[PDB]
Amino acid sequence: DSTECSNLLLQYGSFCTQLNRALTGIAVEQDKNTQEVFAQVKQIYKTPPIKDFGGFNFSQILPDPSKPSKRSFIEDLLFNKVTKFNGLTVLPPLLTDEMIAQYTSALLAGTITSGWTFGAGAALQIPFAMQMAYRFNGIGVTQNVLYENQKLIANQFNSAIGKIQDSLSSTA
Amino acid sequence: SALGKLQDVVNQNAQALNTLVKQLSSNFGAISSVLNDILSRLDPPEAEVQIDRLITGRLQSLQTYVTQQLIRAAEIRASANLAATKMSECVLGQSKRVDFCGKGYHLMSFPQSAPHGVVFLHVTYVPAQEKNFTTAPAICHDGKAHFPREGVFVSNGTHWFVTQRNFYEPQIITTDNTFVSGNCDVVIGIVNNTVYDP
Amino acid sequence: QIDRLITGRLQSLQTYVTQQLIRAAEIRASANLAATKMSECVLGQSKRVD
Amino acid sequence: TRAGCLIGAEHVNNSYECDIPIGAGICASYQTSQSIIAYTMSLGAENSVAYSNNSIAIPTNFTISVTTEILPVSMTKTSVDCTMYICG
Amino acid sequence: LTGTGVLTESNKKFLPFQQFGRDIADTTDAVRDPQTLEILDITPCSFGGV
Ligand SMILES: *[C@@H]1O[C@H](CO)[C@@H](O)[C@H](O)[C@H]1NC(C)=O
Ligand SMILES: *[C@@H]1O[C@H](CO)[C@@H](O)[C@H](O)[C@H]1NC(C)=O
Ligand SMILES: *[C@@H]1O[C@H](CO)[C@@H](O)[C@H](O)[C@H]1NC(C)=O
Ligand SMILES: *[C@@H]1O[C@H](CO)[C@@H](O)[C@H](O)[C@H]1NC(C)=O
Ligand SMILES: *[C@@H]1O[C@H](CO)[C@@H](O)[C@H](O)[C@H]1NC(C)=O
Ligand SMILES: *[C@@H]1O[C@H](CO)[C@@H](O)[C@H](O)[C@H]1NC(C)=O
Ligand SMILES: *[C@@H]1O[C@H](CO)[C@@H](O)[C@H](O)[C@H]1NC(C)=O
Repeated sequence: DSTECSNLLLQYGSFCTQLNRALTGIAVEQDKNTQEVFAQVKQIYKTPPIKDFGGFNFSQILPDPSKPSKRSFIEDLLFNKVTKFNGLTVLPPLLTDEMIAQYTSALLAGTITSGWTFGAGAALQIPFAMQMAYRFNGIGVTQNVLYENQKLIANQFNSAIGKIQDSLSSTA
Repeated sequence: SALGKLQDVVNQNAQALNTLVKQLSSNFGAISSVLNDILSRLDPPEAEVQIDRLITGRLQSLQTYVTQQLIRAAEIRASANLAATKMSECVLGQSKRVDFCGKGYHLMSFPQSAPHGVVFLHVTYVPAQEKNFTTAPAICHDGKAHFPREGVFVSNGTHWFVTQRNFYEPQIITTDNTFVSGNCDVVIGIVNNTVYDP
Repeated sequence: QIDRLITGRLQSLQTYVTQQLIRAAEIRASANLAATKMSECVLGQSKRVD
Repeated sequence: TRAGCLIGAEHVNNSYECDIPIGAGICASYQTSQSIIAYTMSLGAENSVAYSNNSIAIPTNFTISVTTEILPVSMTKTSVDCTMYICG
Repeated sequence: LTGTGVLTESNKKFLPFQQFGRDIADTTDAVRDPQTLEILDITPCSFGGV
């Protein structure tokens, strides 16, 4: 709030424009980063009805329809753990939290239902048990090892998910 | 307008040079911009002070210019290293990294020269129209579970076949396409069929 | 006095802008790494150890 | 909007792709008469997958597709004389 | 104290001896009226870019 100060500053040159262009570049890169990291899928895949995924319990990572927020329980824990004076303005991001949650849910549904075929062409449905058998066939072991131990595998997966949830809810 | 990433560097360089040239015609607090007119109609001490003012201003401007040039050269070197890696693992071999050297299954690439850059031509392999079928984990013939060696057990409604996972080539289910391991008591979803023995 | 204040505040603002540029470069590198990890691991099966 | 006041555009209860980004999810575009509209951007088209216990989809054809990727390599080599710059 | 801002009737209670409060950034936020024992708020008016 000074006119003589501004008249004096006008003698220095074009530094304000330079720093403003730098800040604008930073601000646009901050949105390009998230728009490149999260927006990697074309179609928003939806979760199917009540699901018999072989025995695996994907109840802690799918979007919770109870609250209006499309965030799951782990996302709620992660959001709850992390907690206009002199010309400073905080510009809002381009993508809200709900769009990020929808992108993550679409990616999760694509990885669960289709597998690894929704990143090259069209989504191809396949039972989750056969998908895990193909993963085991890729890591070296055969398919019988999974076809005879799917129960133990699902139990260990559920136990690991529970332990991860407990660790996230205990310490951050 | 597709080659914008190559034009942005030239635009930024031109803008920086123009900003420097325009800053060469400032005062930063003085009697005049040009230095000889300062010492022409003025006493030695005040002229030297006004020259020192311009010296400090131009030093600050040049330091800011050098800092911006270093910051830009860092990103340019990062992009050049990425381009060198993408030139190595695109053409001198077939990569298995998803969405790295092209969208889809990678086959080959061809490099092309460009002003202050490089243009790649990724030849990929994209699937096509699908067709629904019915699959089963294994097949029980004589109390033994038959698992597919390399492929899926595909049925067209009446009979069963075996084909690869990337192309529909139904083959006759025989003992040369499956291996016996275990019995039909553990596999959840075991189906009944007849394995042909040549 | 106004000239001295302007010089001081301009130096402070330039230092702030430089720090923000460095932090933005670091964040862009981290975001590129995260995008690579998302594209090569989630949408497929990587054979890269660790 | 959530990013300020948009004077000159009209709202619409639709969802298209983001042509001109504004902020906080709001996007603008120039569509038909002709005027400036403001709508909430759509992430994509809903495509549910028909999952079941026994169903697989195997393709029958293929389509070759060549793409293009451009990456900067180097810049212009410059060198400024400090003495001649500062002192004329 | 002096300054320019939008005066609004706030509700933060003051001590019987205190006169004006500040914030973490050491800026004038709330000032008690000299005549009537009421707590007011000082907020700068809107500012931004076009
Ligand atoms: C999955 O875990 C949740 C955790 O509370 C539980 O309520 C649900 O019944 C489980 N579902 C299955 C199929 O085990
Ligand atoms: C799945 O395949 C069956 C034939 O086996 C067909 O009748 C059905 O329409 C297919 N479903 C989808 C969603 O393609
Ligand atoms: C399935 O393929 C066999 C080929 O041996 C054919 O004889 C049969 O009619 C086909 N079934 C249907 C429902 O198309
Ligand atoms: C679910 O999948 C199992 C495994 O193949 C199968 O045995 C069962 O019949 C399926 N149930 C339904 C309702 O599709
Ligand atoms: C396969 O054959 C066995 C013995 O003949 C029988 O117990 C079983 O139920 C059959 N499975 C089907 C799916 O028909
Ligand atoms: C694949 O599509 C092309 C393009 O129409 C067609 O010429 C060709 O016959 C198709 N292949 C098969 C096996 O149908
Ligand atoms: C001060 O004078 C005003 C008259 O406008 C009156 O309303 C107020 O109550 C007075 N305050 C005291 C403490 O006497």
